Amino acid sequence: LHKEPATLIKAIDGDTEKLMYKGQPMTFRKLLVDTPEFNEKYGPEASAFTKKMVENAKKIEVEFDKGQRTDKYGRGLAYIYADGKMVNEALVRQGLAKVAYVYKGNNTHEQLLRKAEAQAKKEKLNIWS
Ligand SMILES: Cc1cn([C@H]2C[C@H](OP(=O)(O)O)[C@@H](COP(=O)(O)O)O2)c(=O)[nH]c1=O
Ligand SMILES: [Ca+2]
Repeated sequence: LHKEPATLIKAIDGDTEKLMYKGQPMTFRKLLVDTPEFNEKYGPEASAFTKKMVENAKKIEVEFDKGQRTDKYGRGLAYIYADGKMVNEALVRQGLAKVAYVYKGNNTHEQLLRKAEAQAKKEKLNIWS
C-alpha cells in the first residue's frame, strides 16, 4: 500500500474528516473501525481525539487498500495518517473505536488493529472500561 497526500478541510467526527485529495474535497471514512456516534457513550471523546490528532498534524496522508476506494455514499475509504501515525490504529489502541466492517480485499491492516484493540481491552481503556 502507499501513502498519498491530502490536507484537512474539516474534522467531522471519530469516523470521518473532510479532506482535500488530488485537489478535490471529499469525505473520508476510516477503514476497519467504528467509533461511537456523538450521542453514544465515548462518542464525544472519540471525535475530540480525532479532531486534535488531525488538526495538530503538519502532514495528513491517506492510504487506500486493495479493494473499493469509495463507499456507496461516495466517501473515500482509507487509512488516515497524522504525521505518519495511523489515526485508525490510534483510536482503537485508545479504546475509542472498535475493529469493524472488515471486508475481504480491504483489510490489509486488520491484524495490526486487532492487536491494538486487544491491548486497549486489556488496559480496560474507555469503551472497554
Ligand atoms: C467502513 C465502511 C463502511 N461502509 C458502509 C457500510 C455501512 O452501511 P449502512 O449505512 O447501510 O449501514 C456504513 C457504515 O458507516 P458509518 O459507520 O459511518 O455509518 O458504511 C462500507 O461500505 N465500507 C466500509 O469500509
Ligand atoms: Ca460510528
